[PDB]
Formats: sequence, structure tokens, C-alpha cells
Amino acid sequence: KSLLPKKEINVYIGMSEMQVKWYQKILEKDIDAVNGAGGKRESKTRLLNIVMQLRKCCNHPYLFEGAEPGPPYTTDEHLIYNAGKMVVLDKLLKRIQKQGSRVLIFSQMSRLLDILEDYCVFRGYKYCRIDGSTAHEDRIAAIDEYNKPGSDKFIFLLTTRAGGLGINLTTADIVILYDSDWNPQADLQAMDRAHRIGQTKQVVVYRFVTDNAIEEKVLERAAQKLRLDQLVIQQGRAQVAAKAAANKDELLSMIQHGAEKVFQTKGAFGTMAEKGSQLDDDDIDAILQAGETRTKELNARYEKLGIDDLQKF
Amino acid sequence: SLLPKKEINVYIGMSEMQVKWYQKILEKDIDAVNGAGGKRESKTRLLNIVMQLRKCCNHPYLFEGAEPGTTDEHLIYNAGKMVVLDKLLKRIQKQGSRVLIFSQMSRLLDILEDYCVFRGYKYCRIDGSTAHEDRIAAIDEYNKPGSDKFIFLLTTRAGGLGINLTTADIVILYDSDWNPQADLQAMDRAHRIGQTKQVVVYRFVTDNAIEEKVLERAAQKLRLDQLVIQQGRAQVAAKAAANKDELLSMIQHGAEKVFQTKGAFGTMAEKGSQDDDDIDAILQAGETRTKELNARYEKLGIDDLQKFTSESAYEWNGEDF
Amino acid sequence: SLLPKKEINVYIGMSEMQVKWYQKILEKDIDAVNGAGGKRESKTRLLNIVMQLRKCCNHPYLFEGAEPGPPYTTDEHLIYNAGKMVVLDKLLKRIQKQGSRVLIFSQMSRLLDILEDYCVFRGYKYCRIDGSTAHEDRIAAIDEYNKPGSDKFIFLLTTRAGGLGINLTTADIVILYDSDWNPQADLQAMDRAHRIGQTKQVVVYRFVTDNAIEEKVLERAAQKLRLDQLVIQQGRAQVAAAANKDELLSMIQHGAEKVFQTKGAFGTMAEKGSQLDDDDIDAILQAGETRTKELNARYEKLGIDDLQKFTSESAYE
Amino acid sequence: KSLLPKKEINVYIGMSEMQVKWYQKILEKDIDAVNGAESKTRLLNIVMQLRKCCNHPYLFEGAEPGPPYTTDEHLIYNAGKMVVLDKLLKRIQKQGSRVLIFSQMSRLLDILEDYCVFRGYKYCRIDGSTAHEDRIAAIDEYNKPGSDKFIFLLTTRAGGLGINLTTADIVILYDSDWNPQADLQAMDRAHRIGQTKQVVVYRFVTDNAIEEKVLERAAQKLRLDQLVIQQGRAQVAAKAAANKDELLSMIQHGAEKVFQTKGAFGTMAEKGSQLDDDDIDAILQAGETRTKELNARYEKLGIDDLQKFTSESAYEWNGEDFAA
Amino acid sequence: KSLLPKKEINVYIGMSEMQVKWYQKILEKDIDAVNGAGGKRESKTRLLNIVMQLRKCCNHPYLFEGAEPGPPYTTDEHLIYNAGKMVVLDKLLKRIQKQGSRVLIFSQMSRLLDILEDYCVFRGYKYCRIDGSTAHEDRIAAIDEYNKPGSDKFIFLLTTRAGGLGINLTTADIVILYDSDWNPQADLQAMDRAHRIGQTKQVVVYRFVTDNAIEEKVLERAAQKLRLDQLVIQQGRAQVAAKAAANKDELLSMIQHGAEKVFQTKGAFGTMAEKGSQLDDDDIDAILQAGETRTKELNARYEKLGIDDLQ
Amino acid sequence: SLLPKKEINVYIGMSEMQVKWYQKILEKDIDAVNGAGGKRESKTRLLN
Amino acid sequence: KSLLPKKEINVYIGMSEMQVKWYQKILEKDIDAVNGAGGKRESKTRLLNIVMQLRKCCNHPYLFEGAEPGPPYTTDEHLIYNAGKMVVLDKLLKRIQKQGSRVLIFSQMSRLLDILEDYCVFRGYKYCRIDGSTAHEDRIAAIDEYNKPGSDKFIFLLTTRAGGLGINLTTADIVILYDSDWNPQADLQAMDRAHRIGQTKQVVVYRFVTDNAIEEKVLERAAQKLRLDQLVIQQGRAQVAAKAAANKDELLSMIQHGAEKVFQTKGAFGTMAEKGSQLDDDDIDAILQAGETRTKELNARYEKLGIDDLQKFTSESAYEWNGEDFAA
Repeated sequence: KSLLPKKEINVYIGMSEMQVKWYQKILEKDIDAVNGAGGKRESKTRLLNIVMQLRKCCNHPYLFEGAEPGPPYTTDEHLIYNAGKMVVLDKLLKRIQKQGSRVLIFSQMSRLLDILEDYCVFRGYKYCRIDGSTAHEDRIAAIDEYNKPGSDKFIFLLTTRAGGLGINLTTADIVILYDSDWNPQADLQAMDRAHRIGQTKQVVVYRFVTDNAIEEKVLERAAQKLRLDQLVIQQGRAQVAAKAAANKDELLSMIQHGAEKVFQTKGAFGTMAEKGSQLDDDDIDAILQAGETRTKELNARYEKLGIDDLQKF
Repeated sequence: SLLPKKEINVYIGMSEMQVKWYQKILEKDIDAVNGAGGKRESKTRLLNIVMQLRKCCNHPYLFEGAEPGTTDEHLIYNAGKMVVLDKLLKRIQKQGSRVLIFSQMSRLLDILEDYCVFRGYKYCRIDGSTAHEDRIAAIDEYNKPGSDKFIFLLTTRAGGLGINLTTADIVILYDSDWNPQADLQAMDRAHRIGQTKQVVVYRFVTDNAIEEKVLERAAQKLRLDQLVIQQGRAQVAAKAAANKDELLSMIQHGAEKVFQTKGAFGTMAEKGSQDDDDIDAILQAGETRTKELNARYEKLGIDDLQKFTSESAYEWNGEDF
Repeated sequence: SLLPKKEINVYIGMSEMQVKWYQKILEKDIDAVNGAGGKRESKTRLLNIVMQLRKCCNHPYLFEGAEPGPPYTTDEHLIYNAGKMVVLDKLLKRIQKQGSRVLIFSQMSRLLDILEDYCVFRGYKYCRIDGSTAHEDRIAAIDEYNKPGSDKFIFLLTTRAGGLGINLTTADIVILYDSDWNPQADLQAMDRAHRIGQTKQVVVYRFVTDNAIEEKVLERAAQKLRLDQLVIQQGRAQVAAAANKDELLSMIQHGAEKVFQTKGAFGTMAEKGSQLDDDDIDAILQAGETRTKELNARYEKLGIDDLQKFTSESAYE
Repeated sequence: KSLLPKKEINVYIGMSEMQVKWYQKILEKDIDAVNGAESKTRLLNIVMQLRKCCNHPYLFEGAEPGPPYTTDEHLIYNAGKMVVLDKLLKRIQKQGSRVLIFSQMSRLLDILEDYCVFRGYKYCRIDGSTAHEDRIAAIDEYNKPGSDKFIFLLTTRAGGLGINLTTADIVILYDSDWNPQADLQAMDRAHRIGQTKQVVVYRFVTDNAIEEKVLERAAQKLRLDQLVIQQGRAQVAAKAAANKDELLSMIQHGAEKVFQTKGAFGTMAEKGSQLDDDDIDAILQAGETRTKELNARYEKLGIDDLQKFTSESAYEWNGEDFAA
Repeated sequence: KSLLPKKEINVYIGMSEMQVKWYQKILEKDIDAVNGAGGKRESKTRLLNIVMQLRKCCNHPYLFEGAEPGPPYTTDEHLIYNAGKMVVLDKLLKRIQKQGSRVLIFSQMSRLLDILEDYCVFRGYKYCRIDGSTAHEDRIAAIDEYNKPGSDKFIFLLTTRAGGLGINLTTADIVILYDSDWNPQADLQAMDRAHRIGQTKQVVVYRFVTDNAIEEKVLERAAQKLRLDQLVIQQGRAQVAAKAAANKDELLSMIQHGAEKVFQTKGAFGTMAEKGSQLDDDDIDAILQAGETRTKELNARYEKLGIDDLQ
Repeated sequence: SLLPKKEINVYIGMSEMQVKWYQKILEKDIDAVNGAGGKRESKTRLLN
Repeated sequence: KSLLPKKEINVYIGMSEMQVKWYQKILEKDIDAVNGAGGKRESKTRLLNIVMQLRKCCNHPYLFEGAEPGPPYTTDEHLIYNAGKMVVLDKLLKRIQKQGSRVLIFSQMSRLLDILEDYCVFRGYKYCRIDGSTAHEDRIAAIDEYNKPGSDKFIFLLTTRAGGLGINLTTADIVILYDSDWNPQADLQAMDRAHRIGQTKQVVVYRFVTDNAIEEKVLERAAQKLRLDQLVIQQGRAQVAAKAAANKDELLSMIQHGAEKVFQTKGAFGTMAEKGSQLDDDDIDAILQAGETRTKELNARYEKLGIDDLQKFTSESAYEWNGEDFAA
């Protein structure tokens, strides 16, 4: 049956004033690692921590303790306009529901799904959730709850880790990757819960990217890793074909090649029929001339082929 | 500087004698040739037809009873390659060049031995089923400064790895191997370190017969090998972890603007957190940047994606952040 | 057919003003220059000297209070106060005269700012990608310079700015004002114009301050570039260090015909017959050591291109 | 102290009439796989049987003349390597040299044990089934000054780490290991720190048989291991950052000439501030010249000539303990 | 949606006279390794050869050279009655087609699929084939052809290798494993080409097993590994729960436990309410006896559970 | 021979003073005891 | 020959007033990860940074930038009395030199050897050094020199992971592990530069451990992994013996067991000699009684051997050199 190609769209998002303060605070508390480096041994683990904190800031400031206005922590509109992605999500979901579409929202951080839960109740969105701490049959209980015909649920909150487990959620048609995994295949594996055989509608995948921040630069490395993985796949294909011996069909096409021309020939075959004896200096000069031309012709056909054009030969 | 090697295919016809044997081979198993065999069959009978046809393209005397019931001119003129070789060798000797000749079949080198005696050529020989000490002597005698020999008879996979015959400057592949590397390593006996002259390789290929089709399958296999070698860095770089240089560029990406900003960032600051039209402008501009990102990267080869070992050698900042 | 690019090091001196600043930088911390102090000192002190000498080899106006006193004008002193600017001025002039366009790369954005004032001073139409430049901006900057019949002439970039795979084949000359510490960075900047779609011969000019710090910087990068090539060229070695079918088949078939031929004993045994006087042993050891030398001297001299087994060798037929 | 380099000599050996019969029988009993037709498991069996035949026919059951099995000269003249070994050992003893004999197969050392008893050769043995206290009893009994022992039989993968038998100067590899690094450990039981005499290593190779082909494939992997070593050194140096001394040499370069300079420096001094086309042609001409000369100096540095810091080589012991 | 569970049935099959001759010949051509032993270094590699040949004999005698009646070859009923599995396959397919069912046929050996191709043509069965190492675009072309509405095909020949590629073949309802993979998950990966989301009918899987031969013994060893995979899966789940920290919901149950009874109490709590002072050692014996009683009871609740529960 | 160990849970009550403080703790944070915060609130409040 | 066993002695050291300030500064600048009294979700990557900084603090504060006194910067006595290990080392070396002993000093950090270099020159201590950035040409010019008779040298500074396999410095008798590796076998190699074949004197190894700090706890965690490696080694011994088939020596004792007693017997054997005919169940009660007695006795013999008593064929300890060479 017809499976429409998935529309994968990056939506670039800014940061709230609160996010800017925290993003600045994160960079400040390790400016020496940012400004220069330490011993190469030290810098890597020290920079890797900055990455996660900036990753958290791009997701939501409330992931940091004491950020949300002090106790009591009430769920109001502040939960949305204090995070850049929430503002985009709030209006994106409002349009998604009106067009009769159901949405899966994946995330790297379970504490962010916790934030999304308080938002869903604040807006009245019926939802399901698989964290990864979820047990085996509580997974299946949530899948069935969402896929049942005439379901009341609308959003399915998942961690990207628990997305690629062989679960099928074709009853949703829109995928929102709130943040991206470092392995592009893991994000690609999460998309294939809605865009797989069984889907009837157009799958649209929204990849939230905090523009002009660390998430925009990460997008370029994920773009590399997705391409290098594509090349390894191609090298395996060319390697299988290169290690492959001739088939029964391959041997036959070689034998029959020109066999008809031989059966017709009565006297002499080919270059011997032209001359056939006592090669003259000009006679060999013509063969070597025509041979070198045909030699260039053979090399030209295969030198222009390359990996991405493998399944021609 | 080592001059790149000239590789030239010499497409050659066949004699009247070869026509009869080529037809007899096609006839004694003609039902197999037209595709009659079942799929469960072995490859042996199909390969037997191939081996006999290649023998016919080399020299008809490879078949028992083919040669008339003496070493004379008929030895040269009853094989299309032998006619081409005879004048090609006579012209090679005059210009002072020395030649290596490779073959798949040791019994064809038996024919070339009688040829080199008929024409009075000095030669040595390594069947590859000779002996280590014997082929050491055959090598050194051919490379002896002031060598008497002119031709050197070899089978393609014979000498081993790294023997040196650079005192010869021309290589003739009487017939070709199934694996392109065996012929490629046969050329590299002459085209390797120490060669002072230009190495030229002649590949006898019987035109419009089976050997013309063997050449294209071997030409494919060489190209498939080249892509598997060339994309060898893909397995490495696809699993590599980020350098200090990589992580540093990730954290500093936009750090200048964030410090400069005293309100919010782009989407939120300008708009102020409040339209269908504003969001539809984001999805529009977002999808455009996605296409341009996909097109720019999904065309790339491994020359742009490969990470040199020297990049992790982070030494200083270009702009001291 | 894509022509191999021409890479040329252009060795440049320093103006009288640079020598003054170059001396001051060396003087203000002459202890570290002469290698004084403890060996426990962190790398920060020397690296700061490297930065200042690198800026000084680029342009003295990168130091505050260098440009002639207030008020500040943009004139010919912007050219003749830096040796690289003097060579670049006639080089750019000759580039436009021959109908060529040029990409100019740099490590420092504050230098591209200086080059901006130069391009406006000489009336050059130009584009700029900074690395501090938004995505949609540099897309338009790429397209502007790549438009057919483009007004622009010079493209100012930082060696890292654009990212992978951007195309600037509408230029055929590349000028590296200053070099990068890792050679792949500069090599990627040349391949902005030296890639598929480039019709004309790509020429790359690399400005190098002769007899100063940048000449010594360059040798190190050239070394690290040579190291990388040896690694990459030898990347096939570990996967080669199992056994093919043919490799196992050749081990069994080796000499098997001669075995079937033999009815009595094999070589050493047939000729001498399980009894060996001193002379026969002496030949065995002399023949072996001779074969041992020729075997070792043949393989210990080889390279990866001879040991590497093609994947098509597994296609046994 | 001065440690004389080891002399490694391949001793190419033929096969007795009995070996030829079995070698033919092995090839014939599976001539289908020998011909070319897919599982290497069928070939790996043929290889192992041929190695046994190159070593000794009595490793095959029913080969030795039927019961009773008597130890006589037939234990020697029915194996090509035994004939060479018996006269080699005889000369080794006459020149006052003692020999360690290694083998891949413990059942072959069993054959050598019966040989040593038949010839009156005092011996010791470490089989990798030998207790520590029994190993140390054999080591000392062989090394004690004025020792009576002459031959020491060991398995190549006995796995003794740091065993010292420097009181012997000759090592005989009856058959060869598939990993050349394992044999190099067996050599470095006599050729190690403590050795005073010239170490000579004899590697028995059955000429014109499977053992000769194995010998060539071992040299290929032996060279490939060297190439990996060199790629590793070139890799470490390529990722290495500059030292305080390396940064210092960069800073100090030309610093004296700058302090020496009163006016302008170099190009700006040679023709100041205004350059005609003749000036640019001279800079570009010398610049392209110095670029070619600079590249030529670095284009000549291959993997085989790299600055070694640690001095490992594929042709010396890994320090790796090969207990299989 | 409703996905009916798959019927997995082992079809135990005998051997033809020709198979017995070769099965004897294989066992005889190396009987000393079979009945006894060689060296532990020799025997294991030597036995692995015997296993591979015995499975070829259980599959089809024509896989051996010179076995098929003297060439020239022909496709007759001899191609069928000379292999036990083919005879059973011949009558099963005759019933399979009449009940309006289509079958995927897996095998470890492509040279056996080569035999099945000649069989399918000999009976007039429309088929497709995906061979281990078939080009990707050609590999896609058969999936689409077999699944297209109103398809002409009836049999789909596959290698167990080319099964687990993420291909979907739900338009068939019968799967025949001509022979079994040593890795039980590989055969289980082959069944899910038809028994997956999209299937509407009852999936039946026939696993051909040569009874009283090596293939029957493999069946026992393969079932053991199938259970060991379940045990590792269960150990992983039990490991995660042991590594898991308490929920906010778990902590809430800990705080609330007995909180209402504490608010209810006006004086002191259970043991201190019953007595409260330093009273008799009869009181301590009453607590310790009930304490040892509740401990035996408490341990009993959790010593009941097992790796198969986790609930 | 090592004798297996007798493991006994000995179940105990609280004094009148403890009941007071056990109530005072549950009272001074009665909202969290009833479960008031959203899923985003950290465990710190309940853990205390 | 007799190779005297190594004396491995942990010498516990305190911290200077300056070290305490930095140790406090390290803990305070990331106290939320240290406390674990709230969320306890904080990542390990944040702790690995705290661990690495506290290890530098235990070595020397001058590894932190801005610690050492501002201009004028001078190498004086403050290089010693600001680090607890330097104070102990300074007096340790003073006693070591007078008794005619030479010392190898190892370290995990090459930048610490830099501090030791300034220290060695400040006191007039002749030294050599191997970093792994010092070439083989320079290696043999110093190690093979250091051993030469009448050497002027007294101290040899090396990094624990210099990599030198088979480098032997038996002309030194004292090994100082200024700081410890997290793989004990890496420290074992550093010891086995002096405590190996060729040594004539008693090798003493001093392992500096900052008491009541992170270095004391690491030492206790190092003993666990060091102990667990012995168990892995011992389990391997039991595995090989369990997988071992019987040799002809094992088979011969089985055939010979009681064969003489059988050759001597001319009537019935054992139990059949007692009765032979099927007699009282008192006889079966006596056999089952005697059989159950011998069964418990057999179980007791093998239930009392257990691991750590497994027979030694190869002399590998977790407490001796791996044989592997370590490079950082």
C-alpha cells in the first residue's frame, strides 16, 4: 500500500528572558573552559557537563532547582512563556488538535516529560506516557489505551530510549521531537512509530531546535553522523557485491557474448581476417591506437559511478 | 618520481583454427549454452565451458589433437594473440625495452618457451610451481646488471609478494585473472620503487568473444574495490567521539550573542511570546532551512566528513573567545 | 576533470610599526621568551605571547592605541602599516585585472573588520561570513557571490565559519591571510572553491610572516598534515592483522601436485635418505639462511598497498 | 649490557616416504574441498591434518608399526624433521650448546620425550600442564651451574611469564605458531636480559608443503603488525599538543632578528610599501620555490622512519603471555 | 487491532531411501570421529563438519555432487520423492493453495531454494524469491509484487538471513521453515514477516524436522536457547526494578502509611499503649514471638515470587 | 560449620511524645502529604 | 637468584593550610553534586570533575592556576611547605640519600614532575626523566645511563604510564608512587622497574596517600579491585581444571587402582566375600550405614578445598606485574 514519505521539518525556536539568564549563568560558572581550555584530559569531561546544562536550559529553565518562582509551585501560564519551546508547542498543539491530528512527543529527559504532564493537565489534554522506568505490561497497557478505536487520548509523551522497542503507534500522525538525541538513528527510530506500514495519513515530524544556541550546532553534527552512517551502509553494499562470486546467470551471459558472431564466421575471426599474418608496423600502430581509445572508454564508464550510484552495476 | 603506468588493452581477433575449436566447444555443450539447465544444477558445467573458451582465446594447441599431427611459423599464426605478440616483441627489442609476460596457464608458457626458442630470445621462467631457490636465481639472473635475458615468462599469481623485476619496463598480460588485483600486482613487479623508465602494460583481450565480457566484470570488480577502500574511513569516523575542538565549537556557538542579549532570544524576544500567522512564518522559514541543510550535507563525500587525527590536537584559539 | 589546486606560500616581512609592537610583546614578558622560570608554569603564559605575535603578524591595528592618533581616518596607512596588506593590495589588484575572484580567509574576525574597511576604501564589492553570522544570512551571502554575473569580487570568511559542504566555485583564487593550527581547517577552506563545479585552476596563496612566529607555526602544521596522511594511508593495516577461503585453499594446494607425483620420499629425504653427514647438514643450513634473508628482505620492505587484500579476492570463482 | 641479536634461520625440510603416503591420503580423503568446491570448516580440518603429517606420522593412529610399539630408529627416519633434528642436536651438543625445543602440539613433545630417552639425552619439560613447583624444579635443574640436562622441551603456548632459560643458546621451533608474536616469546626465554652467548633460532619448515606457505603468510602479518605499530606512533604524534618547549621554539624563532631590526623587517624593507608587478613576481617565484622545497622535506617521511619514543617492534616480544 | 496468535507446528518427516544411503555414507566417511573422539583440538572442528553435511542430507540429497541420478538431469517426480521434506511439502502445498492460503518458505541454504525454484516451476506455482545477498532495489521489487492487491504469486522463497530486514509480507498466512536456524531468534524473526501488524488471518507456521535424525536433536537444543533468551530478558527487567529509585508516588505511600491512625491516637502507640513503661519480660517475649511470626510471614510473601513474576 | 543467623523484625510503637512529633511533622507539611505538587517538582520536599 | 620481596608501605600525609583552602574551594564551587541531600539525580560527569580536581589538590595546589603567590614569582621554600606530600618527600629524600639509596619517583601527572623538577634543581638533586614525550634516543640516553657505575644521579622522575616495556632500573632500590593509579596493575608495572630480575637489594615502595581525604578512600577502593582480580584469576584456574580431560597418567591410576588386590584375590571380592548370597537386611543395613559414612567423608574432603587453594600452574598474581605496558 501507499506510504507517504514523512515531512521532517526543523522549527527554529528562541529563548525566553529567563532562559537567557540561565544560559548566561551556565557559561559564566565555567568561562575558563569556554574561553580557552585546560589540560586536554580535564577539558573534555568539564565541557561535556556544560553541554548537558545548556541542553537543559534549551529545554526548560524549571529543570534547574530554584528557578521557578518560590513555593508554593503553582501551575499557571508562567510554565509556558518561561521556555522557548513551550510557546511554540502551545500554539502548535492548539492547531494540531483542531485539524483532527494526534501527536507523539518524544524527549531525552524524563524530568521534562514531568513538566509536559503538568502542562497537559493545565490545558486539559488527555495523554499517555512511557518513561523508560515503565514496566513491560504497563508499556502495553499504554499502547492499547492510545490505539483503541475512538480513543480519548491525544498526546503520547515518551522518552526517545523507549521509542525504539518495537512498539507501533500508527494511530498518531504527528511527531514532535522536543529535543534531539545524539544518535540520529535513535531519533529516526522514534519517528518510525507513526511513519510505518499501517499509517494512513501524512506523517509530519517537528524537530525543535533552539536557534543560535548549542542545539543549532548539534543539528549540524547529527547531520554529519546521519550521512556517515549512510556511507557505511553503502560501503557494505559495495563490499557484498565485490565479494560476490559469479552467479549461474552471470556465467551464461559471458559465454553467449559474441558466440553468435563466431558461429556465423566461416573463414577467419576479427583482426586476423583484416590482416592475419606478418604484422606490419602500421597494422599494429592501428591496433594500439584503437585499443587505447577503447581502454579510456572502459575506465570512463566506471570511474563516474561511485557509491551513491551503486545499484547500477 | 615514479612515472605513472600506461595500461593499454590490445583487442585481438582469432585465427581460422580458433574459430573451429570455439564452435566445437560451443556445440559439444550447446543446450547448456542456451540456458537449458535447471537452477539446482552445479556451476561446474557452466565453468567448464568458460575454461575451454578461454583456452581457445589463448592458443588452440592447449587442446590435445588440435596442433597438426614441429616448432614453426604455424605456432605463431594459429593464435591471434601470438601474431600480435610476435611483432610487438620484435618492436620492443629494437627500442631496447625489456618485457615481463604473465599468463594464467602454465601450459601456455610452455608454448611461449618454444616460441622464444624459435625466435632466439633469451628468457627465464617462474611457473610459481617452481622452487624458492630456483626462482631466486631466475629473478637475480634477470636483474643482474648486464643481464643476457630479454623476456621473462611468468604466471600471474606465481612470484609472491614484493619481488622486483623493475629492470623490465613493459608488461604484457596475455590473459586476465578473475580478480583484478592479481593482474594489478603483476604490473607492480615492474612499476615499483627502483624503476627508472616508463612502465607500459599491454593486456591481450580477445574481442567480441568471452574475454571481452570477462574484462568488463573485472573492470567492475576493480571499481567496487576502489569504493570499498575509499570509504574505509567511514567505519572509523561514524563511531568517533567529539574532540575538544568539537565540543568547544558546540558550547561557543551563539555564546557571544547570549552574553550580549539582555532581554530574550530571537523568536521570543522580538515577538514577545504572543498568531497563527507568526507561527506559520516560523514553520515556513524552518522548513526552508531544513531543505538547505539536507541538500548541503546529503551530497557530501568522505573527504569532507573524515576527521584527521591532527584536529584533536587542540593547541590554541583563533579568536581567544 | 578537476585540476589539482596550486598552493603557494607567500613569505612576507613586517612593517616598521610591526617591529616596534613585535619587540614590545617580546619585551613585556622577556623572561618567558628566554625560557626562564619554572618548568611547572602552566601553558597559559606562553600561549598569550603566541596570540599577541599572531595578531601582530596579521595587523598592528588589532592592538588598541596602535592606529595613528585621534581623530581616526581610513586611508593608505591601513595598507602600509602591515606587510601582509601591502602584498595583498597588489595581489588583489592583479587578481581583478585577470578576471579572477578571490576568497579571503582568516582566523580573527577583527581582521575581517580591518579588511572590510580596506574593501570599502578601494571600492571592492564583497560578501562576508563570520561564524557569528545567522544561518539565513550566510545562505544569502553564498547566493549573492554565486549569482551569475555577480557584482561581488572578494569574499571574506573565517576559516571555520560556513560549515561543511558550502560551495563557492564562482571563485578560483583563495587567500589565507593567516593559517590554522590544524591543517584540515585550512584545507577545508580551499575546498570551498576547489570542488566539483569549479572550472578554472584553483590557486591558493598562504600569507606567511617570514623569519617570525608564523613561519615556525607553519612547519608544525605541515608536519601534522604529513602525520595525518600516514595514518589515513595505513588505516587498512589493523583490519588485515581470519583467513580467506583462497588463503586456506592456497595453504593446502601449495606443493600438493608435487606430493601426488612423489612415490618415495620428498626432497631433503629422497636425495639423502634419512642419513646425513656433516656436509649435507651444512648445505641445509646455508640454503635456509639464504632463503631466510631473501624472504625477510622482501617483506620487511613492503607497504600497505602490497599487503592489502582486495575485497574482490573473496569472490572465489 | 651487550645483548647479541638473535640469528633466526629457517631450516627447510622434506618428508619421509611414510609422510608422503599420509600427506597424499589426507588430500585424497577430501579431494573435493582441495579442488575448490565452500565451508572453511572442512578446510580447517585438512590444514590441521597436514600440519600433523609435517610434524610426525605417529601422531596419526595406526601409523606406527603395529603392537608392540617399540622405540627404535624408526621413530626418527619416518619423520623428515626428526632426521634433521637428530643430527642438529648431535652437533649442538658437540659445540657445548644447549637447546630449548618448542612445539604447538604436546603429543609431539611426547614423541620427543621417547626420542630423548632412546638417545640418552637428559631433558626437562614444561607442558602447560606442569605444576608451578614442578616447573621451578625443571628451571633450576636445567640452569644450575654444571647442570647435567641438555634439552628442554616446552610448548609454545605453555604460558610461562618471565621464565628464564638463558643458560641455553639455541632455540628450535619444531613447528610454527599462526601468531608470530607467540614464537617470539619462546625465543625470549633464552634471548633475554641475562643472555651472554649468541642466540641461534632454527625454525623447522616442511619445504614444498603447507608449512612453507604458512611461513610466507606469517611474514605478511608480521609486517602488517609493524605497520599498525607505525600508524599508532604517527597517530599519537598527530594528536599531540605543543610542549612548553615546542611553543618556546615557535616564539623564539626570529625574535633576535626583530630585536636586531631598527627600521622595517624583510619584504617591507626590501621594497617598501609600494610594489610593482616585478616585485610581486619575485615574491611569488621564490615563494612557490620555497613551498616545493618545504613539501619535499616532509613528503619523504614515511611510516618506516618515525620518531619512536617507546621502542616496540613486531619483530620482538610483545611482553604478552601466550597461555592458550 | 486483533492479531491472532501464530500456530507453530513441528512437522516431523522421514527420509527417502536415497537420503538414508547418503546419511549412512556421511556417517561412515568419518565414523571414528562420530562414535569415539579425536583430539579435543581436532574433534570439535571435525564434528562441526559432520553436522553441516547431515543437515544437507536432511534437506535434499541433490545438494551433493553426483547424487542426482546420472546427468543429464530432469525435473520429474524424482525431484520430489527423493527428499522426505519435499514429499511432505508437495502434499501440504496442494492443500495450502486450495484453502486459499499463500505461504512464505524459508531456508538456510540458497542451493535448496534453487531446488525449490525448479520444483515450483515443475508444479506451476507462481513465486517470488529473495535470496541472501540480493540487490536492495531488486529486494524491494519482490515485496511490492507479492503484496500488490490481486497478486498472481502464491509462494515466496526466502533465506532466513534475508528475513529480518524489516520487510512486511502480511498478505501471506502460512510460513514454512524448511530447515531451522541454530539461533532460535533468527527463525522467530522469519515468522514476523507474516505475523505482524497488518495480518488479518490466522498465521500457521510449519517447522520441518527430520524425525529420528540430527534435526530432531537440534530441536531440543534450540528450545533451550529460546528459554535462556527469556531468562536474560527477565533478568534485565528485574535488574532495572532493583536499580530504580522510589517514585514520588512510592514515597507518598510511605509517608501516608499509618498517618491517619497516628492522627487518630491521643496517647501513645501500639506497644507503648499496651504497656508503655519498663514492664515484664513476658511483654518482651510477646513482641519477639509475634515479631518472629511476622518475619516468617513477611519473607514468605517475597520468597514466593520468581523470575517469571516481576508483578 | 557456620550457624545460620536468626533474623527477627521486632515491631514497636511510639511514646506519647513521638505521636506528638509524628503529628507535628505531618501537620506542618500537610499539603505534600496529600500530594499537591506537579510531576515536575523534585523529590526533595517529600524526601525531607 | 634471590629477588627480595618488595616492601609496599602506604605513608599517610596531611594537607597544608593552602591545600585545605583549595580543597574547600573545590567542594564549594560544586556543593550541590557533593551533598546528594536533595534530588540525587546529578550526573556522574559532574562528579568526575570534582574527583579530578580533588586529586590535583592532594598532589599540589600549584597545579591550580592563580594559587601560587603573585609577582614576584620565585622558586623558594614555598614550593615544599605548601604541599603535604612535598614536605614528607623532602625529608624522605634527605634520609634516603644519606643511606646510599637511589629512588625512582612515579606520578600520574607529568605537570607534577614539572614541580618536582623545579624542586630537584632547587635542592641540587641530580635527576633524569621519562614522560612519554621524551624520545627513545633520549630514553636510552638516560635510563641506560642512570644505571652506569659512579652515576651522578639520585632521583629519576617518570610518569606511571610512560609505557617503557622491559625498561629496567634495578640500580635503584626505592620506588615512590607520589599518586596512585585507579588500575593497581599500572602501579605494579612502575614498581617492576626496580623489583625485577637483575635487582640485588631490597626494593621498598612508598605509596603516598592523603589521609582523611579522597586519596584514602581510593586506596580502600583499590584494594577491592585488587582483591577481585585474584578471584577472577582463581576462577580461571578452576575453569581450566574443570574443562580438562583425563591424561594417560590420570587414566593409568584409575586402571591400576586395586588391580593388585584383584590379582591377589582368588575367591570373591569385597562385599561378595562377606556374604555373596542374598542374606539378612542387617547386612544391607550395615552396607547402607557404611556407605552413608563414606559419602559424608568424601563430601568433607572436597568441600574443604575451595577457591584460593586451587593448584598453581602459572605464577600469576593480582599483586604482581601484569606483563602489560601502560600508556596514558
